[PDB]
Amino acid sequence: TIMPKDIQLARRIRG
Amino acid sequence: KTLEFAEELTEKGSVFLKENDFAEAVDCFSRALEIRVAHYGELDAECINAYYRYGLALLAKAQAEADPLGDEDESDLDMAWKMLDIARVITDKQSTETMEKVDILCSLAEVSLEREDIESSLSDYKNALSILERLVEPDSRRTAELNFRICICLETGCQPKEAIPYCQKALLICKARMERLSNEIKSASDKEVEIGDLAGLAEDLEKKLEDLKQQAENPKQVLAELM
Repeated sequence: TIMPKDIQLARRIRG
Repeated sequence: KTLEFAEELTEKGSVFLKENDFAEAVDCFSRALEIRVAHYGELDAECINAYYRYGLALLAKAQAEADPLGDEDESDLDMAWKMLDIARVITDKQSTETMEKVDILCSLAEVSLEREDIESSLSDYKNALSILERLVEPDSRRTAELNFRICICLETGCQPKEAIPYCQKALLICKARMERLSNEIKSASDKEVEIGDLAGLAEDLEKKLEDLKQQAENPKQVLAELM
């Protein structure tokens, strides 16, 4: 499993 | 049966997908794909998009019909894998690699994550990143994002030592893009807003990097090297 904060950070990095 | 009717099915499938009508979206994209394959052939370049849309809809469906606490879901995941992997294999016969291939590979990585297959997702992301490093600028945000996704796949797969350089690369990309925008300012408002955005992202990445270095120091992680 991947932490939801890490999913959100990936999307924010992408923008 | 006609290509125009497949086009109508594709537009309606897109609408259904946006409206979270996943079952009807998958039905539309299934039919559009079948028409396109009957016209152009099962492994023809003209079908890539239709395979991709179908795979994406299937992934969406499998995600929405799963309950984390505990089959249509596993069958839809397996079919999403199949359709995206056909899109990939067809793409592989083209001379130039494009962003559509990057995206197909990222969609395959996400399927693999839902199947709890970290190795496959790792290979998919690494492939996508190596294409991206040819398509876009070295400080592209998409390149930073793929570095980060690789490092978190490696972390969740008990390889924090290996995740470290990917996280470091993502962080350095964010800071390089900051410095480049800063020099360009030397729309100005838009660039300065992005500089602040990237500074926040860099700090989050630096925290992740601290946690990764700590995890790599765990006795079981580090003993082999110490020995």
